[PDB]
Amino acid sequence: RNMQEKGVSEKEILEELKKYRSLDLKYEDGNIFGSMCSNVLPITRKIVDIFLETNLGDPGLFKGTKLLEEKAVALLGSLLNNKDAYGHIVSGGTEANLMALRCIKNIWREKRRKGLSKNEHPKIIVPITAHFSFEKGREMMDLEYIYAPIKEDYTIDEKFVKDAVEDYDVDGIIGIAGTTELGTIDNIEELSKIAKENNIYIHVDAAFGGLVIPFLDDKYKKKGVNYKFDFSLGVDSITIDPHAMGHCPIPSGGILFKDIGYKRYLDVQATILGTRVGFGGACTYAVLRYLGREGQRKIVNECMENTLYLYKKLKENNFKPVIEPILNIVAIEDEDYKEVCKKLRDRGIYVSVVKALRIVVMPHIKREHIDNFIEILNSIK
Amino acid sequence: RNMQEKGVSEKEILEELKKYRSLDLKYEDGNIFGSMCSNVLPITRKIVDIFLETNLGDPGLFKGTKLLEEKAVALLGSLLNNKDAYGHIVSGGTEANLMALRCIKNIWREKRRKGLSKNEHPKIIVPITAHFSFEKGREMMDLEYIYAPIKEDYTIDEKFVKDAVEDYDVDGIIGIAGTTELGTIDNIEELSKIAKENNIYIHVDAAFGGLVIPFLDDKYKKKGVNYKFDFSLGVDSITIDPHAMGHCPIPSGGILFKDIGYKRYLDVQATILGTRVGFGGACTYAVLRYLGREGQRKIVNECMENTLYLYKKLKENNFKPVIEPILNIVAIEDEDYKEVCKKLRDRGIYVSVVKALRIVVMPHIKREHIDNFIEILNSIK
Ligand SMILES: Cc1ncc(COP(=O)(O)O)c(C=O)c1O
Ligand SMILES: Cc1ncc(COP(=O)(O)O)c(C=O)c1O
Ligand SMILES: [N+]
Ligand SMILES: [N+]
Repeated sequence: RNMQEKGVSEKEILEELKKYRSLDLKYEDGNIFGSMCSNVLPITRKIVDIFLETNLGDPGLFKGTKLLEEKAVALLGSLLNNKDAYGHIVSGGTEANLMALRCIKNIWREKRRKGLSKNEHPKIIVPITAHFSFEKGREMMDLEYIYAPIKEDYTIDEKFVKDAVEDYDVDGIIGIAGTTELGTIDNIEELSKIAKENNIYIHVDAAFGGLVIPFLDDKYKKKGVNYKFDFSLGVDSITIDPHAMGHCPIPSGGILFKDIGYKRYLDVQATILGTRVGFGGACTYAVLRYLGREGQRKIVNECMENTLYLYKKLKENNFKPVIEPILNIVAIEDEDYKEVCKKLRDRGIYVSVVKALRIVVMPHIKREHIDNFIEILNSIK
Repeated sequence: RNMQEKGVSEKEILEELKKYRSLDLKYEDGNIFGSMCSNVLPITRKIVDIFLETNLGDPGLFKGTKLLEEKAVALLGSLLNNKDAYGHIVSGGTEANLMALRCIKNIWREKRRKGLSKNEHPKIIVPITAHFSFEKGREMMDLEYIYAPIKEDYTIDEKFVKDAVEDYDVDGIIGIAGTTELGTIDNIEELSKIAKENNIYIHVDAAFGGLVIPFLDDKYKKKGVNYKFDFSLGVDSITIDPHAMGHCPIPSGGILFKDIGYKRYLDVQATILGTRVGFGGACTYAVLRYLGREGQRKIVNECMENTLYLYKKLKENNFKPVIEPILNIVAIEDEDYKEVCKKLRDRGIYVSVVKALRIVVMPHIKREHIDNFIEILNSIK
């Protein structure tokens, strides 16, 4: 516990660390059911080693690692239908969302300096399903949120947004492509039309869904759900995280803006962090190149196959999924959800907690794990 | 540049990445003279591999990695004379400073809710030598800074601070233990007395110096410079970064608060980031344990030996250091500093840019590199 005068040997400290690591869960062990992280693609371990001693906070010293960040951003942009995107491979979806909020706020500041806004703080429409990073941004940056309600399918009420934009002077709209709790997809196409018609910035949070939705086989797509979310809709920015469904090591988050014109509104380097990893960009570029669309499609639809297997097994055992799954996320309605979560923990099953248990069917979740999960859950009931 | 349907082999993508890495500089090659990062302790590469698939954003899944973060914080706290510190191993000094600012701001908010502050925004005294992360915080969080001037020795003017605290209602004071440009140490002892006597929060930015100052041999300490900066002075928080002079891989920053009572003012998890590495805490704990005070002392004073060698060689060659060095940082006065920096770049010497060139004598800078540097600089002149 205290700092010591004398050092210890490598063998002593590594065996201590391994003892602590043995207290952790591991993704591959059939314990973790409620996380949007998973095992990294094995090749990334080598890449992390190669790029460990780089720093994208000083890109003039690491020109190649900086180029690889630009290439990673370009590949994500291509996936999102935008060959001119301006962006960064940042620390995660939180920093990405915070940077989009900073941009929204600085567009507002410029208006305020010209007398073109009656808002004393940026006014941003945010669905109540938004990830907590949006609350961190509100709290830090003194934003005013207009919380948008959700419809029966748990997607943002587009008519509310349109009415609010008519009633109020609005500085930004947030839409979510893959909500944290349920994996639902807001109607970005309609939100983007509202935004374009009213000259309002729109940010899409695709932290999770951005690397799932473009790869979904048709049999997993649902009638009447719109899967369009990217720059083909003319949106201003998109968060999309390789360390979620991109199989990249933390920290690998992504923020893309429609073009380089947005960079000036990130002025105070454009990232929140200063000193920052170079291996995230290298891993993001390398994994997307190594897999190609074919390899990512295979992984995404394997997860969707296991998601629909879990959904089927749940109904067969008389459990009530909140919704038919859209992405590789299923939630189980339960009034005793807190106690059931604890009882599951006691038996080696870690879900997250909507009066529901959330299951994220990442690539580490296999059929045998779902079978084991159902068996344990029945026993609890 | 575009996303492709077909993937590529591991050999193809690794050889592409290695070609980009070959465009980077490497710390050990005698090129990088102006960075506060350096080579990591080799043992950390193994630790990164062991802890790569952990996430301190979900510490209930990684109990051992979470304990190692707590142990890392405790070892830093012990080094800083505080066995009860509450803190986190975060992404860097920027996030650490931003968290201290959030705490300052939320203490102010509570006062505002009670009518105990006439300030419409937190008012914080910040020396003009402060790192740019403080500007990021100001810009995001709408802080009001009272910029404190520096004295002839480039440390904060304590009389200005005292006068300002008498004149104004002040919500926070920043002092720097190891300035970014010159490595100077503010008079934290006096600033802490002012702060305590007036019930003002004081944050110490020891991002760089926190892992240098406690290890300085007496022959490097200068008469009349006060080296006291830590919790023995009763300060409220300290930033201290293992990925600077702790030889830990990015991301390994540190933020410590005086006790657990500060955690409530970080409420909106207490970090800015969500999903976040677990290997920083493991590396921080392991490196401090592996080295002990003896091993870190050896490294710090080796750097100081090379710093004073560089200082001596500069004067012998008629160059004008800005100051006699305090930490392992020397700056060279030069009116043509921009052009000289570019000419140095062209010859393989990368310094940073006070009309001066900044040299940070990290552990990768050896005597032969300083000799080579002086030779090249003379030739330019
Ligand atoms: C929709 C969404 N956005 C953003 C985030 C934040 O991502 P991170 O934890 O990488 O900061 C989350 C994390 O899962 C999320 O679900
Ligand atoms: C004094 C000081 N504080 C904070 C920082 C920010 O640290 P980071 O780049 O790790 O965010 C710097 C970086 O060197 C610094 O010099
Ligand atoms: N998680
Ligand atoms: N640097």
